[PDB]
Amino acid sequence: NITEEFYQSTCSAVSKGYLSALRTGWYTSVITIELSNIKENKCNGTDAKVKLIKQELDKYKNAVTELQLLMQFLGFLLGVGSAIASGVAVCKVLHLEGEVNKIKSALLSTNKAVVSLSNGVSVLTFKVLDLKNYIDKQLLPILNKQSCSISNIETVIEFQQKNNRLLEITREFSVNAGVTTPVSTYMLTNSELLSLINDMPITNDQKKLMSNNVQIVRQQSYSIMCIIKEEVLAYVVQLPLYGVIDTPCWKLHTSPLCTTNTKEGSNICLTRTDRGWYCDNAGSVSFFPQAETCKVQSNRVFCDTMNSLTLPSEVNLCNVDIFNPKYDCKIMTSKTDVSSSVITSLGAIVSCYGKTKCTASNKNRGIIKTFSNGCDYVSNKGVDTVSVGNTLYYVNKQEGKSLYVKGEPIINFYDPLVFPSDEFDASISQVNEKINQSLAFIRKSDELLSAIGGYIPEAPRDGQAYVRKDGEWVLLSTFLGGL
Amino acid sequence: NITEEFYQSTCSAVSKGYLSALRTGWYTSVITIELSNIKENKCNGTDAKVKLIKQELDKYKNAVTELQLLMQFLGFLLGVGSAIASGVAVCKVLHLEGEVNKIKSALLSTNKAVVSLSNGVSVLTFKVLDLKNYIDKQLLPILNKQSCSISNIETVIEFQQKNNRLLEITREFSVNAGVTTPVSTYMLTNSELLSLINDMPITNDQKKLMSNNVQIVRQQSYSIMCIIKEEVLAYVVQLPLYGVIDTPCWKLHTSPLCTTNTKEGSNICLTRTDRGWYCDNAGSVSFFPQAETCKVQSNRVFCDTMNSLTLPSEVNLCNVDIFNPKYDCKIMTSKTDVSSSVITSLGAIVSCYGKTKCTASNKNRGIIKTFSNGCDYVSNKGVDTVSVGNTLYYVNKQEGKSLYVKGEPIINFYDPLVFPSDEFDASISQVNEKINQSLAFIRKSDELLSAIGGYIPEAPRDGQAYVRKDGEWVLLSTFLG
Amino acid sequence: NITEEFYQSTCSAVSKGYLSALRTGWYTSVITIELSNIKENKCNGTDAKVKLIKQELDKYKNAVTELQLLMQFLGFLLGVGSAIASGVAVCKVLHLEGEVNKIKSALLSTNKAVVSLSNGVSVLTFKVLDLKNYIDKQLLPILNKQSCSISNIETVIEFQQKNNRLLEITREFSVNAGVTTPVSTYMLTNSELLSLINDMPITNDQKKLMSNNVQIVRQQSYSIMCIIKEEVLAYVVQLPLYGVIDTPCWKLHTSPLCTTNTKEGSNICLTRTDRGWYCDNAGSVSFFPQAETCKVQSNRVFCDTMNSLTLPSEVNLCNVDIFNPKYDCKIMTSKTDVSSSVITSLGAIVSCYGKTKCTASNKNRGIIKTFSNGCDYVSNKGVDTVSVGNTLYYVNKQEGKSLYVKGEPIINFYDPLVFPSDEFDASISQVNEKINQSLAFIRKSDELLSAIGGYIPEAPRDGQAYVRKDGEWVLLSTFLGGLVP
Amino acid sequence: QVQLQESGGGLVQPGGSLRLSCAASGFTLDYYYIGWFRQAPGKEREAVSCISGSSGSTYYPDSVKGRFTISRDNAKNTVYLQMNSLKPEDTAVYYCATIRSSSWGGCVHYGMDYWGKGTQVTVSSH
Amino acid sequence: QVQLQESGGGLVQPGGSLRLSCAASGFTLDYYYIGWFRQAPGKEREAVSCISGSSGSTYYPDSVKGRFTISRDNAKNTVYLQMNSLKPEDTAVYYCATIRSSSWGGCVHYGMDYWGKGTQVTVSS
Amino acid sequence: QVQLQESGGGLVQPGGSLRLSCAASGFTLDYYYIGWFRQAPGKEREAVSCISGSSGSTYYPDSVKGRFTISRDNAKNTVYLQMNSLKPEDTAVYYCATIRSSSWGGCVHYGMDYWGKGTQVTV
Ligand SMILES: *[C@@H]1O[C@H](CO)[C@@H](O)[C@H](O)[C@H]1NC(C)=O
Ligand SMILES: *[C@@H]1O[C@H](CO)[C@@H](O)[C@H](O)[C@H]1NC(C)=O
Ligand SMILES: *[C@@H]1O[C@H](CO)[C@@H](O)[C@H](O)[C@H]1NC(C)=O
Repeated sequence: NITEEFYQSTCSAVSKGYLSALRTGWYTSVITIELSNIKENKCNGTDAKVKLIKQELDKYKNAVTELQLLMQFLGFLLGVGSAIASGVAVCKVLHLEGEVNKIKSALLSTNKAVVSLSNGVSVLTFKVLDLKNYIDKQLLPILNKQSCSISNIETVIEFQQKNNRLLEITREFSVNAGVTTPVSTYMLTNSELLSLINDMPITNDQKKLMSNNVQIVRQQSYSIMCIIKEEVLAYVVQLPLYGVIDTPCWKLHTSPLCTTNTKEGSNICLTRTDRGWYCDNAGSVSFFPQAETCKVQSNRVFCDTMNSLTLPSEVNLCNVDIFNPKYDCKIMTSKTDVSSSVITSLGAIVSCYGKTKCTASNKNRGIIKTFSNGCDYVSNKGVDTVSVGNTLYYVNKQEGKSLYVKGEPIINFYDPLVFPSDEFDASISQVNEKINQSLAFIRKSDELLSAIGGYIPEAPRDGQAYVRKDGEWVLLSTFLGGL
Repeated sequence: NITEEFYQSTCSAVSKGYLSALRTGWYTSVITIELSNIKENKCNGTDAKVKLIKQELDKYKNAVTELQLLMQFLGFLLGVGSAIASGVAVCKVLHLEGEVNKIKSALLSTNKAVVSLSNGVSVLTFKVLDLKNYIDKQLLPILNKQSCSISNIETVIEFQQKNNRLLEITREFSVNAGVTTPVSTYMLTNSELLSLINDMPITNDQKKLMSNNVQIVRQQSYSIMCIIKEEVLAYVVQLPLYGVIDTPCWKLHTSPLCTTNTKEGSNICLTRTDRGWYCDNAGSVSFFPQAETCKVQSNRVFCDTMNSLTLPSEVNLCNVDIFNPKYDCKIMTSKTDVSSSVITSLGAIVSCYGKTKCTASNKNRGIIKTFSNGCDYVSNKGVDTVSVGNTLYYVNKQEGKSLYVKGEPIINFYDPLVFPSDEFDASISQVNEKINQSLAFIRKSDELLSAIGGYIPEAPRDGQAYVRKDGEWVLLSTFLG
Repeated sequence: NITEEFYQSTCSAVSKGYLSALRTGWYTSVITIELSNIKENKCNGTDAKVKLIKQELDKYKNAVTELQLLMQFLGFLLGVGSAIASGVAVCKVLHLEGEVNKIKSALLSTNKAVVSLSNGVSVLTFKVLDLKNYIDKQLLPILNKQSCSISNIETVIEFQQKNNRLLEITREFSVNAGVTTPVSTYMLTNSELLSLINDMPITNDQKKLMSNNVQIVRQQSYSIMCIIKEEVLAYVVQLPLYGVIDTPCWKLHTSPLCTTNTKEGSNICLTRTDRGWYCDNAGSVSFFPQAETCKVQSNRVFCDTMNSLTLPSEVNLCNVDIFNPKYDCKIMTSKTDVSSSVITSLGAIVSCYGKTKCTASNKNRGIIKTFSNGCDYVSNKGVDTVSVGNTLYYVNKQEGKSLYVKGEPIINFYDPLVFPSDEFDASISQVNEKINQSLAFIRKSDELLSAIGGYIPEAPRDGQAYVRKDGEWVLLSTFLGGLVP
Repeated sequence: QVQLQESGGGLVQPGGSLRLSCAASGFTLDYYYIGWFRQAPGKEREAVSCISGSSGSTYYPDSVKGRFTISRDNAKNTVYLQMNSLKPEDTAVYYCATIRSSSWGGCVHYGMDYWGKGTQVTVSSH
Repeated sequence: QVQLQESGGGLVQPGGSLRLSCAASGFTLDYYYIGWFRQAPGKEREAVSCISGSSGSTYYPDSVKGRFTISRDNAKNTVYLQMNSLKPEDTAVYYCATIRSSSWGGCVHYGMDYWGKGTQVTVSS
Repeated sequence: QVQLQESGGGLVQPGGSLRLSCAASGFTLDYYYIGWFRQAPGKEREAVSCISGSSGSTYYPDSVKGRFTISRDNAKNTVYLQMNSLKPEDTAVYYCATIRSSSWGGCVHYGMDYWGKGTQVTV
């Protein structure tokens, strides 16, 4: 039930019918790998199977040592966060004395456990791989003595399989300075993540949302390498919390609106800058100016509140009446009449100017529409591609109804002679403010030059008195008797 | 053949001699992996080899389930596309009833086939891996009976090799939400891609270009996880179509041009904003403002028309005459005279201002030139590094001749008192327009201000007659006695 | 030791106590893999072990063939470099005739060697993998005769392990067009890198810094696939040189400072635009406007001078006196009073405007402060989260003392009637200049309107003389009664 | 403006049932999450039940899941926690708490913005 | 302005030859790709030959390669499809089509911008 | 402005010791790296010793490490290279060079910005 409306008056279009999924918080889980404490591997063995074990054992030791060294348009209006502040904070606590022992003790009889940390935060802990048990019960009995009890080749292979996850986790961290995103399937398998979500302190709706979109969850998660101590390897996995679900969302697309005068460079342009994703949220509207930070899955849209502004709901009025007195709609101005297209949810906006060839075509018919100069729109029904200049655009083929809202392009309401065309970070009122100032100094200064010629100039400065007669200054003596 | 020209007058430089390779369209292919449909794994066996087979077999099953969950400066002037809209459309058609059977039947007797989809689009289809055949002809004998025929260790290794491609493909998609780019060699091996290109409905010129530059082709391609149904794993690979090849390209480099007065608050600056890649294309010029979106291979430049503007060929004029009447060259203005350098194809532009130390050095000789304030240039012949302030730049060592085109820096042609320095998205005509407007407003206002002292004011209102003498009002009473 | 200062007067905050690590140069090393020259794989074999080798041997040949085909806010003020220009130049030299032979002869009896190139450049060389020796001395007996003297699996496994690295290097290069970053552990293991660093021509302090932060070194490195010729695979690894270490660094955080009038369209705003990292460097200050190009490890900050401006040290004055006469502090102006927060090193700046609900909470207590309109700050001491509108921010919990420097917000010093609100790329002096001009035109125009409203119109145009009395023109004759006699 | 008022606390016998009420005033539920928390003597305060103001979706920790149920009455603007088959270990002070869904960060005591003053529940037998 | 006009259709005996012509008016060739397509009765329409206006590079499907050749005469502004050794299966209506190279998306009927009305060719005993 | 002046060169017998001095004028040391280089007859020029102006940290290639030591005297604005247990193969022209730490690119002859004219040592 996705629909779209194009507003001819402002060269913009709104796509609606979307449902929200906003990351509002963070959950920090602690993932642990139980390690084996294996110094020297004393053996003069030169049996191939034992030989393989010594090379693989070295990869295990190397991985541990390596991990040890490690631990010793309007987007510019957005604030600045610290993405892993919560995860790092939990990791800092884990370095405190006794802390690892709590976790290690907790996961003694289960692989999954809730542990309250010393600062009171209750985190879920997960032992996802027990290399300690495997090496001490499989490998350790054979490497016990110099004389080395040779393992079948099939046992050796099994060690490569179990150890491989450790090598890959270490590999990822080594080239990412201990912080990776998205969280790979080495860090956390699907079953592990799914069970994490199930055991999470969240509502059933959230559990349902996260389990059905684990791939998005991975992209919005961080893995933070934290500590290796007392045969415990632990990294914090920071998972997104989605506290806002199923509120209406809409995406605003905008494109330049210019005049179409014959003389090149005599044209003025205007573009709505407030494009991006919008979601109703708690009586206000969450606005994501950089729509590329949001990911759409069917009709569900995943965003991060870290990338939003919180706006009055009156911001929507810019869609119905851009000159409304209640919200000052943001725009940019220019004289740069270049041609382009914006592909929307259910069609395409075309800004065709100058000598550019701009067309829309169908699969079987070929070119079916040639755009005239100006800002226009076509729906994706019966249209497959759009070409503006040398750029071909394939349109989106999703089902849904479009509405073309007619109206005079508002750029026609401006006098090009007082139009501030070089405003980049502007708005409706600011442009008005400047137009009013240029117009004021032209009314008044021209008002003033008129009626200056209406005033009388100075009389002669020769120490003689003058009176006014017939539009000239005449000597006072003239009208006396010499007296 | 690469050459370069520096324009002293506008603090900019053009590198030419490049050949185009523009992605103009998209081709969608369907890549398939034939899967085995294996429920329970019947064996009470506790042999290491069958155990290995059972742990590895579980990895195969897990991958399927995981994949199953999966399918349920002037850049701001650019338009906005839907990069995988065409690929997604083909994937959507594949979900339609009867559709997979069409593909599956088509690839019955060959691994390569053209298949017409229900909407008439003919796509190339590729069965790249048959895991169904492998498990049913290799492992079915050991896994499908109580009494379990329980082989040697070389089979365990062997299963891992065939299964590994599936695991890696699955691995990639899980962390990219079903859409990956560049297309890895797991998605599509080198041989597979080359034969795909060979079987593609394109010209020989295109075939030659794509085959000789597969590493670029991969970066401009998309892999779209699409469907798992009826033992078929299928992903759509969206490949670039290069409809423009071997047209001239040139790269415009620009840097800030400022006045150099001693008083720091007295300088004004201007920078050409139209830097980026330019290619002749169909009587017009394709302009790519974000040059990082283009990849250069020797003298071949790969770009995407999705990242371009289409400009009149008169746009070239900004290079020879920035005040030319046929095209309005784009610029920005400021009073921010900070120092920097732009490394070009064949040399280096240095914008050195204020008290900054700016030099150029040679490998063996050391510092060989100290730059004075202003905008200047050096070719890469005999120059190895440039230092501006605390920033060291290594220059490109490619061969080619440079031409230094002298001319007075145009910022000197402007009167700083009416120069608009808070223009961010501007151009030559707009700046000229405001100066004309600022000049209009001081002429008119001074015309007005001149009319202060010459006109006569009111005389006192004290019921006495006044006459005018020596520029002020005097009592008439004064003169009658 | 980390401290922070918040300046209420300018809605900004400086975090200091950091130490520099700046990449100032590049070192180019040459990493080589010695290859086997194996044409046809002569075998009638249908034995499982030899079969594994042919699929694996094919992976080796394919990789070689594949690699062969391969080689056939104020950031906008920054310059533009060529990141791998030095590496490519060294790679270019390796393509010159005779050049590869120099390297190849050098590395026969040792894995590490210094080689001078024809252009005089002396590079460190590393044989990291010898596949030539392995295939030609081990599997060569089964592969060079039709008649094939078979192979066993423990040898097969060993071969898979050794060959795998070649496949991954090729893989990485295949999807990165021969240039990768960060440099992975397939390209260069941790030990390999460490010994490379130790043998590098740099001082000991630098060796220590790089060794304790090898993970950072990797991210600032490039691997450049260079050449395959005469059974030698060589790629250039371009490593960062850190020529500036242990100089003081500080991070400037800024946020919009606006007036707080009730009417939403009546407010004016100001923001310091010069936010980013600052480091003392060689008597000047290196300024990194895009602080995301720097990576922080505890109190050490790694940056790249390629992403900096070089500024006079007087730039620091904008922190102590933003109206100082010695440096023109950069700002932007607008009327867009939207609410946001900047999470600093040791707290949070909150710009809360209009009707937005803005709060700070503690872990156990819940909401503990509601911010009033304006620009404000809270330290991370006793505060865990901040909420501005619908956006929740977690604060950084690092230890350190904050100082709140009180002062009247300077946005109050501007008269909104002459305030230039559409300045994006502006500064204090530029704004001052325009205000002086607007004030100038109001002095003059009011003087003009005054003097004009002061002037009298023309007197009647009849054969009669007029004098001025009581604000009108009066006949001269009126006042002459009495001159006779 | 914002207030929370728990009621319904009292002495219950083991195996008995009890209903608590939480009256919200000063804000709208739709935009918030409502939680029940408890603190037994000497122990850290722990979550018991969360509900979404909008969807009505609920969260019960493992310890009380099955025994405790949370509900909302839109007409009365009140949130209820029904407790069945009470055990002496359930003796605690029960707190009502809430957080804006915009700021939602889990059903945890450290993830709440407003707190009631509590109501005492005791499961015992003289 | 833009028009395409095919001619040269007729009845041919098997093994015989026929040349079709497509006259372009209203645009220039250099900027375009020119294609020949055919649709036999009841069957979906399929590509036969493409040529680059600029380079003259050509594309022939496997089915006609060797038998069909496409050429262009810049002086006469016309594109030709020469058909040799005609087979009854080649009986179809042959269409001329073109697309700007800027918008090029392959030699496919859905990737063309302008179409002629066609000319019928029949290969019969 | 910037100048370098080496001194202390002369004829030495094998096993003897010699100290060279390099006077800097026109710049300050603190902002720079100071290096000692040598070029023996017919041979390419090679690094010998670097020091940090700021930290005083030093670098010695393997061939002379232990025998050669570099030090700096801030009061005299001069950098010294002490050479112990000299061998005839050390016969070379010894050059003083420097580079700004901002432009630092290793203790390599292609990585220096200013060069003295040298002083000859013969063993
Ligand atoms: C501009 O002036 C007009 C009167 O001509 C007035 O109606 C309008 O409100 C003014 N707008 C602004 C933004 O000052
Ligand atoms: C500026 O004014 C001059 C005359 O003073 C005129 O010749 C020129 O065309 C004008 N240019 C613009 C861009 O207004
Ligand atoms: C503005 O004017 C005042 C006095 O008129 C002067 O002191 C100040 O320096 C001027 N500043 C600028 C930037 O013109």
